Amino acid sequence: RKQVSDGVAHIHASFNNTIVTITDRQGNALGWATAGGSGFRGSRKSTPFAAQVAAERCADAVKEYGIKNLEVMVKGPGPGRESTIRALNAAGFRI
Amino acid sequence: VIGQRKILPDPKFGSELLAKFVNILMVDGKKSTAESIVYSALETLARPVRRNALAMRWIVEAARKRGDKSMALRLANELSDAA
RNA sequence: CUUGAGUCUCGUAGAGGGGGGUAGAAUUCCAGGUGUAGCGGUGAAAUGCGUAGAGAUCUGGAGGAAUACCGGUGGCGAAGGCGGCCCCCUGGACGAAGACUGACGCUCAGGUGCGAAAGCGUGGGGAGCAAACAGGAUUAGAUACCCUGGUAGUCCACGCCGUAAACGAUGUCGACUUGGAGGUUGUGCCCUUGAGGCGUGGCUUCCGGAGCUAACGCGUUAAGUCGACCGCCUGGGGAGUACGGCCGCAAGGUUAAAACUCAAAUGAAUUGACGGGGGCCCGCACAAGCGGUGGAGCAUGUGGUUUAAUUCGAUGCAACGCGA
Repeated sequence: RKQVSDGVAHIHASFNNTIVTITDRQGNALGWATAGGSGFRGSRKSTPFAAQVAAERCADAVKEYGIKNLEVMVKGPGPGRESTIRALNAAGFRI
Repeated sequence: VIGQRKILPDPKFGSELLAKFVNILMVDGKKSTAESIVYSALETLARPVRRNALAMRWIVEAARKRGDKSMALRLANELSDAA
């Protein structure tokens, strides 16, 4: 949408589902993805696999926006904090 | 812990690096047959207890029902292919 | 009279209390954009939200609650209990010398006052939550559990309540009796460096001596040794119940029996038992390697079918090429 290769990733890390947005430095969201509902829902949620797949979903949701460095400002702790962080960093981005 | 069994060197050549080989291609306590097997394959072709043992066992273990004249000489072909 | 008690003079520490404004973190919606397949959750869905733009972002608002670090083995308070910052009013405590009074004391039935939380009443307030209640599924059926909303309440003002495992389950006051280890707060001497080294007070945490205790334990903050006064107890249950009184806005509280029934109820400690909160060690137990049985035909044995009988016993590992 902007092709600035910059912005922040507000990680809305809740217990059951961690649903991370991609908003710019100004404060407008770019593209979005979700862990729950996006392929799995249940009590067996809240797992590092869920956080990781949410990270890849949030990445691929904004891989077409010409962004290659997204910072992380996480809101609250969620299950698999290291899993989602590592998965997001593996997409080729700078915090 | 304890070390592996020490075997006297192969008397025929006085070398330790051949007795261990002839003891595993051996079957049913028939060492006498074993020389008839491998010496015909060897005299006429012209930790150290983990990877050498495992790899060389794989050579011996495929000569049971290959269906030819005799696996006594087929293993000679197999080692010839290996060498 | 001056040793108890008090008055004074000067400082110290403190979430002691009442007020008054005060600021952010978080909090939800709105105010907009940024965004479209999700938000949501359990034993599981689901119920409830959303594609009508839902969450998050920044933006400002709204408003209430409560003050993360400091923070504690801390502190203050009679107890309940007190924790953002700052001011006003205020209480008590402690230390140093000195002055003053001149037994002015201690304890207290009755009485009086304070008194968590819930609750009540009257007005407000309501950001989150949350008995009740409302959806889904429960489970042996579910009015389980749960999750989703959610009202009283929670918050403020005034009045009521007057109760708690209101506990240190330890009344108040004084005196005396070995130690060791701390913390907090004063203060004297000497290092006139800041602590320092040596005192000396007050509070306070923990070991332990004698002593005491049934034991556990307590142990100079005593459960020791004593003295003053008060409250209270008299087997368990019935029962802190009934009745009456008093009190309260009903709400309940307080005072407080008996019949009847039982031969116990109980404290502390001992042993060893489940102990689904542990470790440690050893073992062809696992790891490695070797050779195999479960497929077939016979031998034998075991259960099952028939026959007069297929004799009996063995019948998890510790019966089944067993007695034989």
